[PDB]
Amino acid sequence: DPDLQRPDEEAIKEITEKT
Amino acid sequence: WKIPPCISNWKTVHINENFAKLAEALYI
Amino acid sequence: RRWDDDVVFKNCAKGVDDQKKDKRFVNDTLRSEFHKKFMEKYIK
Amino acid sequence: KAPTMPKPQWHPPWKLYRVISGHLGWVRCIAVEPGNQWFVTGSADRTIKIWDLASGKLKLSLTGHISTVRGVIVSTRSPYLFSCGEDKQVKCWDLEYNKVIRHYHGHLSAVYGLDLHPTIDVLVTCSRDSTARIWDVRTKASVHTLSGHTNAVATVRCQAAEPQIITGSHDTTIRLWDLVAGKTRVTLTNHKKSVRAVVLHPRHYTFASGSPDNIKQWKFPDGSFIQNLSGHNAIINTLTVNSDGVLVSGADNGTMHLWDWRTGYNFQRVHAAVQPGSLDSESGIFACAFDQSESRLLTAEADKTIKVYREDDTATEETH
Amino acid sequence: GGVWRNTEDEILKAAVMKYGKNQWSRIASLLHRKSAKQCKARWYEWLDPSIKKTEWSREEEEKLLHLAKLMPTQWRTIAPIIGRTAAQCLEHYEFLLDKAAQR
Amino acid sequence: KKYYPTAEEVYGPEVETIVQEEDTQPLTEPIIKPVK
Amino acid sequence: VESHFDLELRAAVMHDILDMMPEGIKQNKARTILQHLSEAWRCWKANIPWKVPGLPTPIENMILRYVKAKADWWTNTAHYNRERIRRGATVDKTVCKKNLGRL
Repeated sequence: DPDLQRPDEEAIKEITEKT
Repeated sequence: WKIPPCISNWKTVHINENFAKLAEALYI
Repeated sequence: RRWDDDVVFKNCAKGVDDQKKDKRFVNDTLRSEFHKKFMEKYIK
Repeated sequence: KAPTMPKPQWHPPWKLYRVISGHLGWVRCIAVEPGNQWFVTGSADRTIKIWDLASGKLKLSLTGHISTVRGVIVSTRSPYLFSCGEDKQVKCWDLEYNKVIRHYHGHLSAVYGLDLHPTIDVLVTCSRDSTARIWDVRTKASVHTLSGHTNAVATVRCQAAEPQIITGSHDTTIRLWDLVAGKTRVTLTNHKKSVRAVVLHPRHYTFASGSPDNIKQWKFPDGSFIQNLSGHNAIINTLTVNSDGVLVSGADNGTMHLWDWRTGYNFQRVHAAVQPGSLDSESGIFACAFDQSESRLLTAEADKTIKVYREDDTATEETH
Repeated sequence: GGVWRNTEDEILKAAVMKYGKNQWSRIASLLHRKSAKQCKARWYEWLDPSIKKTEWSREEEEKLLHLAKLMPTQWRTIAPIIGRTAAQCLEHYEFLLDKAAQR
Repeated sequence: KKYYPTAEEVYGPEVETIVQEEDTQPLTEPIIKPVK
Repeated sequence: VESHFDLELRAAVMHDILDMMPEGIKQNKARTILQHLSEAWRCWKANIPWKVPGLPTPIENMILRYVKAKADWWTNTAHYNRERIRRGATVDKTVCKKNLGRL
């Protein structure tokens, strides 16, 4: 789950805001 | 898996019994 | 009746002699309904 | 005695249930709408048509392309669909009026595929000349040109935070660039054969790719070779995976080989039949996408026929 | 015209072997006696390498006798079906079979 | 007549081959939301 | 005009013959396989039993695939051009000649 699952929602939202 | 040469460019039973049966009927 | 007495063929009752219509396409582009219609309508 | 043999996913085998062949030409792109109502598909006749998911009948058709349409994608954040092909034009055909609403241009040659971001309102389009293009929706302006390949870009995949920009190239090399800076971030350590199949994962990270010879897997954080695929030496064109753990790769020789995501064992590896008008060896799976319910599979062959595959309620289908 | 001499036949065979088959204008520019259609007709009639100019048997005679009654005309249609495919050996064999059976 | 096999005997008797020529929503139905 | 169809069809065969065909270490030249393909296009253009025969194993299926597609292209563009020749295009300089030949 640490290296097989996708990333968290907060980091994905921050990356989406930066993009 | 080798490509052969290609130089070709310019640079069923072929019989049916119904035709014979029609021709014999026309002759009769 | 007694009007059609000179007909050689008695009763055909067959437009395509397989069904009313084919209602099926094909894989070859030449042997298809659209190519046959284009060769029978535009060419005469 | 083999490694990870007793830890396979007991998935049911897939079987076809309906045959639909109404297009005139080999189908290249086939997608499904986000509302699970209809499915949009294109072909070589330059006329994209939509078909219902349940009934299978053709709802409406629409033309306008000059060449073959090799790309079709439906947007989820907006009420419109996007299309691209060999006509060097990316058309955003909206669904509110069934007409061309954007008609974006700027590519130097033909376009291979197009896809939209999961959160941002931008679309990345892969061209054939020397690079891919990132087009902004509702602006028709070139945001950034990602020129990191030495040949045409066959496939391209995007994400919200999974791998941002991911473009598969036909120059036997993969490259994943950054959407903010525009330059290339990291390149792959695989794929001697030309790689033309990239797809997102339906769970967590460490997603896989698809190529003609020695298909391997990758990782979302900076890339890592996790595992290689089975012996699929055929030229693969599209790979589709669902959230249930099943992965299927479509080849150009008609043979579709299904695999797993946890183990990677061949489940069905079945071959598709040809149509009545097709040749003896002419069917090739060039597009494959699962439904929104992840229960019925839909594959697009090169024999001008869209086949819908469903599940099979069997139990004596254990994998050796 | 079209006497079809042996020295012209060898030149036509050399032109068919050297230049090609689907180029009749290129073969007619090296003979100075016939046109392109006459050269193509000679190549399809006598200069063809697949023409069986001899070995007239009883099986081919029985095949031609069981075909001239089904189709009285159109001898060119029965040329490749019988196996002669010369379009003149069939008529000559029919004339020989009609003269020999008449007495 | 014609010399071609039927699609029912070549695609299997368990499946149903669908073929659609024309006459399906002439640019009116999937354009807007339907009248509920 | 039609040139994008030609460029696309040749390059896609190029991409496929890059990826598959050799399958290891072969790639028999390049122009040669495209030349056999072009001769096959003329062979299907020949309206005949002239067909590209005596070839490789899987290259045959690739050749047949792109051949049927280019044939579909020719048939589609030609049927549409003749329909435009009805009273839609109202105009031709060489399009009249090309449509008459293809039909």
